[PDB]
Amino acid sequence: PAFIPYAGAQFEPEEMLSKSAEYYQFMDHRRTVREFSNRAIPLEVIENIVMTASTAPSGAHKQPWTFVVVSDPQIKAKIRQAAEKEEFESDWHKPFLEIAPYLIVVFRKAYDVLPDGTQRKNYYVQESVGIACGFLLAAIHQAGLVALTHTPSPMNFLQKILQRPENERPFLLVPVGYPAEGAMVPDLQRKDKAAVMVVYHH
Amino acid sequence: PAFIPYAGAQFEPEEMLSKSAEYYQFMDHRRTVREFSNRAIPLEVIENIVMTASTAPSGAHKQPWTFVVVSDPQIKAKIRQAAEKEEFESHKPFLEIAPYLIVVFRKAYDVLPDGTQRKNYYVQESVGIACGFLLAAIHQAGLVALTHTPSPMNFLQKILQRPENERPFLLVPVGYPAEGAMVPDLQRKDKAAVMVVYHH
Ligand SMILES: Cc1cc2nc3c(=O)[nH]c(=O)nc-3n(C[C@H](O)[C@H](O)[C@H](O)COP(=O)(O)O)c2cc1C
Ligand SMILES: Cc1cc2nc3c(=O)[nH]c(=O)nc-3n(C[C@H](O)[C@H](O)[C@H](O)COP(=O)(O)O)c2cc1C
Repeated sequence: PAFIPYAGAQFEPEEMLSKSAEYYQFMDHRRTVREFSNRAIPLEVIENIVMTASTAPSGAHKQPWTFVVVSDPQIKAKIRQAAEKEEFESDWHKPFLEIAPYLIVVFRKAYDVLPDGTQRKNYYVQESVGIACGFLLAAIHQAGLVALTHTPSPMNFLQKILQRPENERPFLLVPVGYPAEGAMVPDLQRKDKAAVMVVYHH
Repeated sequence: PAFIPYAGAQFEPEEMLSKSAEYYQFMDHRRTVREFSNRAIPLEVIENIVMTASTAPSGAHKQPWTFVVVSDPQIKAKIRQAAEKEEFESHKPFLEIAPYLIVVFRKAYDVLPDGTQRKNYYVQESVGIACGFLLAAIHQAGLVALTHTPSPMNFLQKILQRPENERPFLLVPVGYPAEGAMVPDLQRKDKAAVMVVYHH
């Protein structure tokens, strides 16, 4: 139950504007990419990126998440086929799950498990893990990499093949890597502030 | 349905190591602050922060979120009261002190002009991610925040006058930190406790 003074670099309202403005333009350049280069990336980059995600706030500091980093070609092949076969039942074509150097499979912990077997339930897990995934993608973009935020599909396969315990569930599938040379993204337009931001003034 | 070549910077692995490490340590310095300063912040600062959050990915590009920014000391004080009464069942000065409350709402669905309801996809995680970008933007701006439960939901829904398709997702005061701002001496999990790596 110790305490420490907050060590945070703050800036005058002037420097806060350029910071917030420049950062918005930087993040606005981020786009979901679905065509990856199989170019190699040092694991330490991914480790830092995952670690950067783990710095996110969490309900009661539980940090109820497990980041399963996957570079093994055989596992990625298994996961791909499972994803294609599940989406095939209703593109379903998903070569990016094998071609991307790393699959970051995010799991959410509904509860922690202690040595004595008892279960200490976590709080606001969906929110906490979601925020961490936000930090993940923000870090991926900071590294100069691209990603494909993807549904954790199929959940049961991902659960087994990664051998994660029953307290955990797949939250998000995130292939990561360089973009392909001929990579293209859809000409999408993001909502303007009038459509997303309501303001109650004095 | 047009298409654009991806326009993004590429670094060598080493320049990636640097930036990935440089960004981790910067983000490690972020802490939940519960003691705020009443120092006024330009509305435009938080406008950028909210739009930064809005650049987040979303299921089917629906962007199912509404960021309700509250500076009105009167509504901030009413939100404070109801929050305390709710948490009383078993204390929140920051909800008034912080110059802004960013109440994030999630949209279960969109309502078309013809009154039809077009359902959204993976709203919880989409908005959660967006809230991640929000806190990243806040930290980038040298500001601090208190990620907080959206309680009570019915009250926040009513007083902020949001439609049925929306529900409170998170409440976050935003502002400068207090002078003698103390944070709990917490220690984050290490690589071993949160990261499982499958090599070849
Ligand atoms: C929770 C979530 C799940 C997603 N699942 C998929 C998916 O299964 N397949 C896919 O191609 N894209 C998926 N996406 C990516 C979105 O379609 C994409 O972010 C959206 O089209 C907007 O594009 P942008 O992120 O580049 O701005 C997902 C995004 C989110 C946030
Ligand atoms: C989804 C979510 C809900 C939270 N709700 C509260 C809350 O209701 N009250 C509070 O004091 N802190 C709340 N927090 C903040 C956490 O308690 C805090 O982030 C945690 O103690 C770890 O501290 P850190 O974020 O500085 O690393 C919440 C955080 C998250 C992610």
